Amino acid sequence: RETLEFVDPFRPYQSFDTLKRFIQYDGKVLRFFCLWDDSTSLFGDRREFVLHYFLCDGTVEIREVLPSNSGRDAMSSFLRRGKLPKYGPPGIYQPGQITDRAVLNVYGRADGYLLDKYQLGKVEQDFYTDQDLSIGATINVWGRK
Amino acid sequence: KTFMRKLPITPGYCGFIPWLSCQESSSEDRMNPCVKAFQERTQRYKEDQQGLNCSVANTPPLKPICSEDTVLW
Amino acid sequence: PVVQECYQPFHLPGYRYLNAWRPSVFHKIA
Amino acid sequence: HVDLDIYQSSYMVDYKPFGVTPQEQAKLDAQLQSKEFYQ
Amino acid sequence: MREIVHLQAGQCGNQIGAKFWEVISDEHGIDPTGTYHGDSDLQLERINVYYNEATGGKYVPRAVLVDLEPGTMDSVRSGPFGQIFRPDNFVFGQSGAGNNWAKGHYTEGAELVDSVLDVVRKEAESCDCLQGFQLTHSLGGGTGSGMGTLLISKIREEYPDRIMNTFSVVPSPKVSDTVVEPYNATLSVHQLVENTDETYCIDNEALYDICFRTLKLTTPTYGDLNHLVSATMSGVTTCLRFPGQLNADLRKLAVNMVPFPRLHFFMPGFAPLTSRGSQQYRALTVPELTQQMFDAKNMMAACDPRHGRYLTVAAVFRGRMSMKEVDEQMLNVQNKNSSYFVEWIPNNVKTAVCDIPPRGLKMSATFIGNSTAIQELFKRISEQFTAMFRRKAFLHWYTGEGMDEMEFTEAESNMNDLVSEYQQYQDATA
Amino acid sequence: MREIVHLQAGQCGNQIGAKFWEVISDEHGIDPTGTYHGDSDLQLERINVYYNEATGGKYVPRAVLVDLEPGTMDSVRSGPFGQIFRPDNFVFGQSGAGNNWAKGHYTEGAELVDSVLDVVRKEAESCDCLQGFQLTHSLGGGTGSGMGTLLISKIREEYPDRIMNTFSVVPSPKVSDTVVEPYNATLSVHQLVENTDETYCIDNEALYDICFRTLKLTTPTYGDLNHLVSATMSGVTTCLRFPGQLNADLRKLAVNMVPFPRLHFFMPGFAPLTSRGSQQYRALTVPELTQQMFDAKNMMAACDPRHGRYLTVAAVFRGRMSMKEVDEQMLNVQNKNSSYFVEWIPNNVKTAVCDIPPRGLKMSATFIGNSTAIQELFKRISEQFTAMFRRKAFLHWYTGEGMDEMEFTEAESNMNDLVSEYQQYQDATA
Amino acid sequence: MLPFVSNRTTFFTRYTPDD
Amino acid sequence: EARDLGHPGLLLAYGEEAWKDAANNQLYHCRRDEYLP
Amino acid sequence: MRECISIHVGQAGVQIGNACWELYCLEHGIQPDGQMPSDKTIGGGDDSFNTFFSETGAGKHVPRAVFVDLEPTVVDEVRTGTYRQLFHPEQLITGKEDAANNYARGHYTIGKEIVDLVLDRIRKLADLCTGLQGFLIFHSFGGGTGSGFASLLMERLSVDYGKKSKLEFAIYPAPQVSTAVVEPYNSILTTHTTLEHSDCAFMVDNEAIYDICRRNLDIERPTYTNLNRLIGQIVSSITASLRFDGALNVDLTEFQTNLVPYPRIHFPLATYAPVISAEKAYHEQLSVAEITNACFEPANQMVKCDPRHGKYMACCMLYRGDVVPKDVNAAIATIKTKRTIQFVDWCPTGFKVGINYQPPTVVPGGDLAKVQRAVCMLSNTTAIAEAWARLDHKFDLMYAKRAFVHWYVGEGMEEGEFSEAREDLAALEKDYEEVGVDS
Ligand SMILES: Nc1nc2c(ncn2[C@@H]2O[C@H](COP(=O)(O)OP(=O)(O)OP(=O)(O)O)[C@@H](O)[C@H]2O)c(=O)[nH]1
Ligand SMILES: Nc1nc2c(ncn2[C@@H]2O[C@H](COP(=O)(O)OP(=O)(O)O)[C@@H](O)[C@H]2O)c(=O)[nH]1
Ligand SMILES: Nc1nc2c(ncn2[C@@H]2O[C@H](COP(=O)(O)OP(=O)(O)O)[C@@H](O)[C@H]2O)c(=O)[nH]1
Ligand SMILES: [Mg+2]
Repeated sequence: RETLEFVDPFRPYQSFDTLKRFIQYDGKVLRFFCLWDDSTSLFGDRREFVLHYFLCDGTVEIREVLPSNSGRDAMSSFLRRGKLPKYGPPGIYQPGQITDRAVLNVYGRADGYLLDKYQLGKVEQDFYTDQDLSIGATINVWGRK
Repeated sequence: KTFMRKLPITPGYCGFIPWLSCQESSSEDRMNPCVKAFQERTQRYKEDQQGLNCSVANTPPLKPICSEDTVLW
Repeated sequence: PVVQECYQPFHLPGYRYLNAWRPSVFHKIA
Repeated sequence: HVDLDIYQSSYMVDYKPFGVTPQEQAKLDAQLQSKEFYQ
Repeated sequence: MREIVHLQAGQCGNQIGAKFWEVISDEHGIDPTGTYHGDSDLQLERINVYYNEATGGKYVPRAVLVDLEPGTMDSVRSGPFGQIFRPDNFVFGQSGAGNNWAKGHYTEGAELVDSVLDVVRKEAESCDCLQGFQLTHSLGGGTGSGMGTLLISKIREEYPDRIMNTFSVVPSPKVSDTVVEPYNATLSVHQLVENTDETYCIDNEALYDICFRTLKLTTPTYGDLNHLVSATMSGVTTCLRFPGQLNADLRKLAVNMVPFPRLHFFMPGFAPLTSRGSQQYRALTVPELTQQMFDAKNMMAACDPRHGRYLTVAAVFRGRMSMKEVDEQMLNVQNKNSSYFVEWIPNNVKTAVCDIPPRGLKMSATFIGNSTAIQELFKRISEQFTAMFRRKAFLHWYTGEGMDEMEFTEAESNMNDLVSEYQQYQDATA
Repeated sequence: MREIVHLQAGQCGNQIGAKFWEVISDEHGIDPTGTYHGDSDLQLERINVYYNEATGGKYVPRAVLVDLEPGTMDSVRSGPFGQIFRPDNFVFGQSGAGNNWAKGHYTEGAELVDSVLDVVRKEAESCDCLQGFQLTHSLGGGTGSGMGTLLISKIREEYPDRIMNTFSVVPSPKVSDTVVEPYNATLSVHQLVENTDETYCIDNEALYDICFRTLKLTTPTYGDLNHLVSATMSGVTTCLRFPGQLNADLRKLAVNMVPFPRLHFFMPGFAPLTSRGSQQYRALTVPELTQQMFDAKNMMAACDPRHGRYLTVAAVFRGRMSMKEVDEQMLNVQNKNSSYFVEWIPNNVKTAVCDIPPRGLKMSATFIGNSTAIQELFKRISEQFTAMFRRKAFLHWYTGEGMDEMEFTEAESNMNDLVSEYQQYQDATA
Repeated sequence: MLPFVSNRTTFFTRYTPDD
Repeated sequence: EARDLGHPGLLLAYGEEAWKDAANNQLYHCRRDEYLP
Repeated sequence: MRECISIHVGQAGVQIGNACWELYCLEHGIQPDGQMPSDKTIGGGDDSFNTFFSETGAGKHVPRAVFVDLEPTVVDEVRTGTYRQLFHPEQLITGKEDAANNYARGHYTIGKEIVDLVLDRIRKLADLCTGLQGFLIFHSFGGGTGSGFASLLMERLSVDYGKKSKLEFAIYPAPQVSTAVVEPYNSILTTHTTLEHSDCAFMVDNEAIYDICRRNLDIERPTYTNLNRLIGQIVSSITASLRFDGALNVDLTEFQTNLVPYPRIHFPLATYAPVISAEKAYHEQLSVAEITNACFEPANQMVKCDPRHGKYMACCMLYRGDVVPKDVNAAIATIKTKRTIQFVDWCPTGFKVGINYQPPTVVPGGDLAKVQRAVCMLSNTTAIAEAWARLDHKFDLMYAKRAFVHWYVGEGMEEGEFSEAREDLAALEKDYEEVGVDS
């Protein structure tokens, strides 16, 4: 029953989409106030960062607030808009190691690729979310506490 | 295992020696204590990085309690 | 693990003020 | 995720400080005794 | 000792070099903060090649960032590895070039070359024995194609003996994002042939070709294309930073790669490129590395060397493997494809071995080659330069800067002279 | 050493080959992951015959899957053993032939064969000493019967000296699921007679008759028919992979069993076929095996051997038995059925013994024979083919692809010349 | 479910004989 | 508890009305028991 | 940092500025009062609003725009509008009397009373910025204020800032529908200044937008505000690269260079896509290959000419949203393999690709749906020259019988300048014909 006379009418097909999150959340941005001490690392002082979590996609952007007579170059942002890793700085993956759609092979035009059902090589990645980040917790921002 | 520098390296050495790191830490301006100083310094740094990392792993998630449709409402 | 529960819609004889005639709730001391 | 034998150099994988069955070596020790102390 | 000055010009150069410094920081175990988290001493033995030393055990990159537009500098500084760079190494102007070669080379370039020369001279004297300079830029832009060639000119007068290698980006005709692209390229390749020890021709279209068919990436951004470039740049100096079974450096290949000083254009390749689905199926072995090396698919410029003759071949292997399994396959690939090699030079292949493989991988190999096919790239710019110069189109932008007309004639003359003698070496009897 | 590459054309070949790769894997103990979880040492000694080594102790089949439609590839990949196959070996087009031999052999097959021949060449150069290739296809498909003949027509030219086997599926007249079925068959059998070392004629209808009676399944799906086929390929190469007391291989059987090169069509057979109820009521012995394949009911072809003369007989055995018993049962069957054996060839039987039986079973045998009964299967197609061709029915689909009319006549002429010479060998005086 | 009010039970909703 | 929304772009198209529709009377006995198999 | 100043002129400039500045305030998230929302914090980046706004010490942002008109009523509604406290009282400039559809009135009699006013307030705004990228000017060739008072302004702006770029977004007379009759007289005379005092022109006519809105957006009774919202979409797409980051950030100088081969040819044709209502938008999938095809039909041009009758010569793209660079390249290769789309002989590569990240915002109560990706096209081609020929045909039939000339002569216009500008437009038409010839 399980091997010789078993049938499967449908073929699996996974699909992704982002416009649901895009048109649902969109402009909703969560803002949090941060502090990173640097007094341990020789010529370092307390820095007041500002965290932004984008509910539309899940990325994080960090700004900074400088004092009056600050000697910094008045930078726009500490970090750009990207998915912040949660386990520290991940090692550099191989070229093309991280993909979205697993593919069997080329249709051998220029737009043809067959998605294999069995996902084989997955680069598991852990990123901070609004679920993870709260008030009072500590965050490893690319190696910074 | 991985490469560790055995302590008595000969003086005629053409290699990177963290002179400023040893001079800011302690001791004197010699590479034989200098390289050991840098070694346990980076070991200590790895230790507290691992401590931070396991604390982040220790922090637990919480309950989504309610439906995202009601959240949007 | 596994949870289970039941309910029963009891009915007072007269239309009484259903705010003073409430059944008490007993909890386990443990 | 990453290995540690990636960090291997030809020099110290090739030159290292220098460090048959026990029944056989015991048999040969008995053979040596039965000649050196043989009368 | 053996230090490298990394120059970085233009938006393309800034993004590529940022990807490059991310790659080798992982290779040398450097966090975004600036400290060293590597486990073995071999990661920190020749970190003085690329990294300058600062107090508190902080390693700062030895790079100079330049661009006429301040916008790209903000994007680089806000990177993951954004704060590792030094703000004094950031040199930038207030007005861009607008893809105009003449503006970045003559008018606006003159105000910023002095400050750039101050930084690179300081960084030159900081190191005690410099091997040479390394510049990444784009040939179709306004700053890298423009001021970047100007910085090439001034440095050679200042430091003649020092080598330069340039990983320039050569524009493609099939896909083009600039209309005055033929003008800037034709006025830059003239500066390259006069002052360049070695050129690496990188084309964006060939990278898109690799990602679609070799690597099967559905939506790779420019970071993945910059990833392939950054891997190529690390694969050149891998023998320099780490010990090797058969050591070499930039000059070992450069002496062996330049039979005549006019020919210094090399097309690079990278060996271990496969889709993430089939990694378990592929067996990491020396024969499969060489077959992925010598196919026309893997190579990241816009020329097919089946139409040309291989002049000289350089192959740098990463990791420990067999020189016998190396030297045999270079001999087999020499004997089988005899027609694709020149006859007046037996043994066209140079091999180098570094015992350390790259991070996250067990073997890797970088191919550098000089062949007759690169002349196809230049002449296809002649078809687009001459046809649009014939109508004097897009000229008043360049003419308004004060330049003459004879510069266009002599730049085409030198480039036509370059390809003609390049054609001559193809049809050469041994 | 001695490697076989498995070609897979058409839906029929795809499903049969999937079960074939399923069956030989449990004999070699390879899990659907691709690791070796077997127990015995000789189970992993000659896996290089069919399998290629991959990193991490992974074995991949030496199989090339080609089909004009991508739908079957999804199903075969969805098959439990589809994870074992290498992804790049899946070569497939967009539009099928629609059971048109005209379209597959000429029109759409030409666009795919190039992508096929690169892969099979890569498999060919991967191994050192290739013994031969292996192809499974149906003679009434659009892909297998069409471009499948195109591939073997090519593969003779570049690789002449290698052994060419195909487990073709021959149509039955009694059960037909295609109206243009003889049109594809007549244009295909011409391709086999010119370029094939040995062909095994498998009939679906004869599979049903065995399933009806010998094992009396009341619901024989295509899996059971393929599994009965899947036992057969395991029986012809079991002496190759595993040691035996009397060794043999493909060349040893092929030379002794082709007396004249034009005759390469053979009736295969399998010994241990019994119903589950009567497994108890049986006495596993050499004579009991010997009685089974020599009954024409056991044959999985659609022709009765009692109507012709047995030219050559080959029986390869699996398991440990006595030379005396197998030789004597050889001898008795030759003496008793004297009329069914030819006279000009003494000792018409050749025997091989492999010590290793299948797992879980004490004994097995495979019978392969060349008899005069096969020309009945050929002439019966001509009775059909002449009927449609007389009225020129179903012709404009073939004529619309750009060919002539004469290719039908010469294909029938070659078929006519084959059976006429085949009939002559039956009526031959010693 | 167990109809009896065993030690397994946790709530217990009943009236007081006062009520 | 709000009603099941449609496609959110269609919700934006429809406007505020398709947002507007979404959003001791009788005694009862109750229970719960939490057990581990 | 990059900074831009708007010099919107006349009723057409003021009405467009209301829609465009409403879009910018929503784009960065500015309240109508001016202050950033202390409660909600959509987005980030102080530099992101520095291209348009100039924040003060109190925290309020002040727009860098000058609203100038010779009639007070058009600006008075802005003075009492929703954004009254947003705009500077000094930045809003009015006049007692208008040109009353007379090019000569706004150029020699009524304009000169007020030139010293606007010039210094422009200078004050330029003194606030450090690095000015250029100037955007919005006006119309129909009205006298948008034509006459403009024509002197960038004439004086050219001599004040020789190197600063001056972009031109203007309203051309439509081929058939006209809101005035003396409009070609102002149109012909204004065309001199857009030749020797302009860097690029953004020619658009109201009728062509009317066709687009009724066919794709299903608005059968359109108004001027619907036209002004699409124009706001055009300019925001142009300056999108300056405001936010992207893979290929393109400045105004970058696309000026790759659009203008000769100093007399600076009239590209714009295109915007997608322009679809909400109900249709989610029903049809949108892709990079699809939106770039929507940029190429003649029915989607907001000018009334067929590019198939002309020849593409310099063509600029501006992608925006979730765009992926192959789909750009695969789209371009698909475009090139079409005989219907033809290019000049001397420009084998005439594409300028620009990629940005932030998808276009939608103003609520608007007409365009919220879309993930968009595309902007600035295709300079020679088919526009036919539109000038029709204007010359309309001008010639009127010029012959000396109609309406006593208005212009009485203001202080010499009649020979009417003839001189006509020969200029004839010369410009032949210059376009020269490029159309293929060697
Ligand atoms: N597309 C569009 N065109 C407009 C708009 N407002 C005015 N126009 C055009 O402007 C032309 C007339 O000029 P106006 O802008 O009304 O007035 P003006 O520019 O101040 O010049 P004067 O009338 O002399 O004061 C008309 O033909 C319209 O086509 C608008 O909001 N959108
Ligand atoms: N491969 C690659 N090319 C890039 C990247 N960024 C920009 N480019 C190329 O750079 C060219 C534009 O250069 P441009 O910005 O004008 O150079 P600049 O004027 O010196 O700043 C385009 O043709 C792009 O193909 C990148 O990250 N990777
Ligand atoms: N024995 C057997 N025959 C099969 C199987 N699958 C298909 N067939 C036969 O294949 C024939 C159809 O072949 P077709 O799909 O047209 O081949 P293609 O055109 O080359 O793909 C039918 O007559 C079936 O009898 C199978 O699993 N086992
Ligand atoms: Mg007006």
